[PDB]
Amino acid sequence: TDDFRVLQAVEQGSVVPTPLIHQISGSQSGTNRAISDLAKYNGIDYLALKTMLNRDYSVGNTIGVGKESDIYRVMKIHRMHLSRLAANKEYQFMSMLYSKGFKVPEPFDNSRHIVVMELIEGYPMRRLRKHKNIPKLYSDLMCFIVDLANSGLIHCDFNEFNIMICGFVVIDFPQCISIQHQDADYYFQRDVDCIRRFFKKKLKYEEGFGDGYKYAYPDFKRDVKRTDNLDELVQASGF
RNA sequence: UUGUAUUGGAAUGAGUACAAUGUAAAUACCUUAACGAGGAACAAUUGGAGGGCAAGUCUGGUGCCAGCAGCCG
RNA sequence: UGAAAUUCUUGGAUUUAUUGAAGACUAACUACUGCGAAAGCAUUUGCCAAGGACGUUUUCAUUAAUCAAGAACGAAAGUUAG
RNA sequence: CCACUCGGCACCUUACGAGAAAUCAAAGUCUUUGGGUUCUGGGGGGAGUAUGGUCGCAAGGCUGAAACUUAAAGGAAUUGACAGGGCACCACCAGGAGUGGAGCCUGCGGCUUAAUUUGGAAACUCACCAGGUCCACACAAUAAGAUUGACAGAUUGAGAGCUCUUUCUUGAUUUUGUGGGUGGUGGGCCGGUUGGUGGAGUGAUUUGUCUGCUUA
RNA sequence: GGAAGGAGGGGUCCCUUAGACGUUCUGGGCCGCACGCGCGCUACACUGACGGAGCCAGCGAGUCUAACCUUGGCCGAGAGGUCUUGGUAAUCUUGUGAAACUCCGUCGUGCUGGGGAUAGAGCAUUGUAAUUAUUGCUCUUCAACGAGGAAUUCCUAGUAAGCGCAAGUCAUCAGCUUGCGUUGAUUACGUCCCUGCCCUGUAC
RNA sequence: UUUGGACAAACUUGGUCAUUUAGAGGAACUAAGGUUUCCGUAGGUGAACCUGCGGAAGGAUCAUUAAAGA
Repeated sequence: TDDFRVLQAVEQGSVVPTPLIHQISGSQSGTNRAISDLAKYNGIDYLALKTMLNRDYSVGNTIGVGKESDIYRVMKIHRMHLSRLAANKEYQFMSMLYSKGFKVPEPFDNSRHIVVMELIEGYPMRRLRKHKNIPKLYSDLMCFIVDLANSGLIHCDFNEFNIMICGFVVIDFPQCISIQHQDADYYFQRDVDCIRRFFKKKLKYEEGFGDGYKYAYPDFKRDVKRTDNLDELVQASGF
């Protein structure tokens, strides 16, 4: 792949004149083997896959498609330059959280705006109706929010569209913000209120929280103690 | 009176040769009896046809390779 | 200083006043002005010797031009001794 | 202060002239080529390097190559690619109705399958799948009977006087082998923009097409 | 001031030929579905559902070539059937007596009398043929859904949105496309913040 | 055969310079980011990029200034 890898590595030397293909790249055979493979937005995609193909053993199958990224043991690919930046932020952000006790999918690798992660077994929370032990489950979703607030971060949309099924795992973190943000409490109470609505409406439910614990549910000025300042490792928002 | 293709008589030395001439003796030249043209097989080559620099938008092959190219290519 | 730190200071820093010492430099006036072979030369007064231009009804009478060899001077930095 | 004159540092005007041009009182009086005299260059690198000499306390100065390598390196002057200001509900602002969440209809991708054709489908449409019938020219043999048409009935998963039981009708319109294929065969016609004459320049360029004030 | 200080018209010489880039019949598929993306229809109820009564449009299209659009009488719970009739159409169907809507009652906030998917039994209509089921009617069955995250579409006046009708295709078959009318708001009358387009130093 | 003399080929042993060749043995040795731009001199960094003193443009000039009859 060295005839292709160098063909990409020379691309940083900057349009592109025809002579760049003759003297910018490195000869007999080399000036022909590029065509022998080359004969069989897009190129920075269709060929740029080659890095993983070498460094990474099944091509798998299609699974999902989205407005800004596409999804195919699971691989994630972003959508000419900035796409490589976004992928790097995501990879290190996830990696960081997983090194703590947080229940998020394990990252395995990242290259050239491509990321690879563990594939979750479960099913989406939004269609759960019959879990055998809802009282403990309520408690443990509440405690999860407290942990993040301790470490310094607030999820923006911690709700049933991004939890999968303590057996739950959290599958994405769009537009997270730091605990220092001026609106931190306003978003915090939304997450608590959103999770209360679900357990009341569908499950009828209404040290820990809820029944059997001496405090009903968390509150922003309680149990938040600036433990770890992970919001400085990734400058999420609000310095 | 000028071109393009079926047909007919004429002319001649390359070569061979009696002789004489030539020469110290010879060979050859000059002269000459006999012989010696119809794919007149008694068959002209050496370099070129992008430009410099006279002369091909012809037809088949090949794969930046084999090669061409004083220089630009 | 863009921001700041090292530093100096209640035995008084920075700032104010009256005096003194040392070494260097010569503002404004100063310009489409001057002098010198070039490098270069700017406070006052004195001494020493030189120079161009101008004026000339003075003197000599070709004594001249350019120049290998050879010779004097030559910013700043640099070398040796006080 | 006014007029004149010699010498000097400069300036403005002028071009018989000069030059590749920028420009030039000399960079003029040069193919119409000769006033006197000193020094230096001969495409770009290697290289102000190596070596010898000479000067200096030293740092260094002066003099000064070749092997080899390369098609350009260089001068002057023209034209001109890839911040502002304007516009729009396929942009926003103020808002309305929403879509995205549920059930179902429908289009595309993927999966599956013998096929799920290709990119207002029950037959036909139809292009897809399984299984059945039926159908040139040029040489050698053949015929007055080469061949053509037709009642009633019949054969398969899918059938008919182009097959078959029975047997009439008709006449050279043609039949069986063997030799290259030629073609109702594949790969002729449509759907904001410039010059003339004049001016400048050796040219490529330039003016016209503008300093200022208006409009989509 | 004033009806109005407008809206629209790049494409079409070579090779190969016996049943050869064929003819035709029966049956199947195009409708299969763990899933991904997108345009839609119906709802989550009281500004409502159900029952009775009131009662109003505009743009189309229709047979002799034969059988199109159908009034009126009779039968049937209904879908539907049957005997006649007008129109080659500003003339007849047709005042297309459309729906939302208005008035008087029942229901009482309970996945309820909201919502009607999935499914069983039976009766009809088109067609040569309805099985994997065109469509219609009757009784029974009674699912999700308690106003919807990140994202994202259209829109400045008889306009958005609500409601229905006609035509197209068409033996039958619409939740589709185009047009028409009925009821009829809120919020700007601006800007370059976001998205996007356009115009006016240097040999690069 | 022999004395002396002039002419004078050439020989031997040391020194020195140059060259040919066998030939060690080794070193080899080679191949396969700046942002004004510069000159001389001295110092510094692995490294263009840094610092002291003197010099050049081969670097893009807006605006304003005196006026005469006893």
